[PDB]
Amino acid sequence: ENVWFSHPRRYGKGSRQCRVCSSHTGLIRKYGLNICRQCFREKANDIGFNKFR
Amino acid sequence: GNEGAIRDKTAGRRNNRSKDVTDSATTKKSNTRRATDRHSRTGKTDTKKKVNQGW
Amino acid sequence: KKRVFKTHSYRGVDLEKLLEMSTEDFVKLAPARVRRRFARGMTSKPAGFMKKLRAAKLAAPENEKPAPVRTHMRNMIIVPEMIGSVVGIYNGKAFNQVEIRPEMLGHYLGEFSITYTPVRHGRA
Amino acid sequence: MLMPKEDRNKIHQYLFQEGVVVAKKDFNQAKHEEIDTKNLYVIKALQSLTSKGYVKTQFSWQYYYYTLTEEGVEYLREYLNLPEHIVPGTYIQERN
RNA sequence: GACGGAGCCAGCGAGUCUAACCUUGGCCGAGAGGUCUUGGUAAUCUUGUGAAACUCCGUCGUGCUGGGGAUAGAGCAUUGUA
RNA sequence: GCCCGGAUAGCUCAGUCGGUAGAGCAGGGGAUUCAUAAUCCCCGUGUCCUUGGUUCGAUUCCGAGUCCGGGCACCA
Ligand SMILES: [Mg+2]
Ligand SMILES: [Mg+2]
Ligand SMILES: [Mg+2]
Ligand SMILES: [Mg+2]
Ligand SMILES: [Mg+2]
Ligand SMILES: [Mg+2]
Ligand SMILES: [Mg+2]
Ligand SMILES: [Mg+2]
Ligand SMILES: [Mg+2]
Ligand SMILES: [Zn+2]
Repeated sequence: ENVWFSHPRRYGKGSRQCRVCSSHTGLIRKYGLNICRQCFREKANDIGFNKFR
Repeated sequence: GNEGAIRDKTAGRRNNRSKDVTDSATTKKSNTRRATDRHSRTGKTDTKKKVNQGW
Repeated sequence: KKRVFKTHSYRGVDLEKLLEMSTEDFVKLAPARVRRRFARGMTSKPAGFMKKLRAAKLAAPENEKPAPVRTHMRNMIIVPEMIGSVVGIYNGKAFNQVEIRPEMLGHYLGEFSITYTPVRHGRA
Repeated sequence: MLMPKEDRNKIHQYLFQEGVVVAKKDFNQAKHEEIDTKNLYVIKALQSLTSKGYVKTQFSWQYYYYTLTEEGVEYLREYLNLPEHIVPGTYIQERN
């Protein structure tokens, strides 16, 4: 109803976040994972990203 | 406004160029505090009973 | 005499025609960036503004500048229809009152309102 | 919160029937999946419902998992009148 | 060695569903780009990613030079509500 | 009340053949420290006293005057 409370949010750092934690910053956007790097390091095992080399 | 800004002498480059440069420009890091890092300021201390209850 | 000086020309058009030409025909003769801005976005833009603007130009006390008309629209391109108006061109705080001249055609409002105070190194 | 009683009924009813709700943490949605109201309405109505018992709330990955409690079953039972032992997710479907 | 013709060879990647991503081909355009179609959710299509240094035949010829391309003026297009 | 000594950055102190102004201290900011010190750097800074004169050029070569600074309680 209130025609006053949004401005574009289609693109840029403001148009997304961490599916895990809201953070707009240091976002992993590759392969559609969309996790912030801090989180991605804590989840990378359960996602299936392991350490080989 | 803009009329002001162009009309204002005491502005632009020549004017700065002709001023001396302060010495705090060519300063140094500062540091302030470091050989106090291990020295606790809290003035509080714990106590063997509280630590022994905890751990 | 006879020759009351002579008018201005935007890019080969003397005032007279420019004034009653149409915004669209004006940008037609404008340069790249302008022609682009106007090309995209045609749905409601410098809207009530002009109305107010013109109303002020009517409410003008004769032979004199119309009252200022404040905006934040630093992005608005200057076109014939707004020639001879007075606009409060915000710079962050402050609306810088500016009258619009024939030779300002096609520039942004924001160019005419400075956004920072110069500098002044050293000094005291 | 502040919301017309009708939407409050959509929420409460849906909730009683389902016994469980989810809502992405995003106010400003306008309509949420399923229930026909503002996401904000769901989230707040629920939150209230919870802080007086009635519902348990879990969060995890931006998402709010809403669980209907027993005392709560009694409560919305009152709010929709519907006679003692009405329903909820409290019967094992066909024989699934 | 710069410029100009011409020769002409990689590997690791990545790409569009409830969407507009990787884009071949045809035309138009000095260029940037435009436009009509198209293949691909992929060892299948873009893509042999014909990459750049490099190779060859020319022009220049030691001169701030045709080395260098900062700064600046005018015009044209692309992303984007801007 | 003398005589003495001054004046330029806030202050303390340099200067000039007369070309274009400095230094310390102060200040402000970094570096070094878990954090402060020390230390080691950075920065910024000027109504050239008033008051006139001299002078191709003067803060800067004079003069006059005013704040003052050092030493001594009205004998032509
Ligand atoms: Mg919003
Ligand atoms: Mg300003
Ligand atoms: Mg070549
Ligand atoms: Mg052409
Ligand atoms: Mg297709
Ligand atoms: Mg290959
Ligand atoms: Mg040379
Ligand atoms: Mg060249
Ligand atoms: Mg530390
Ligand atoms: Zn995160």
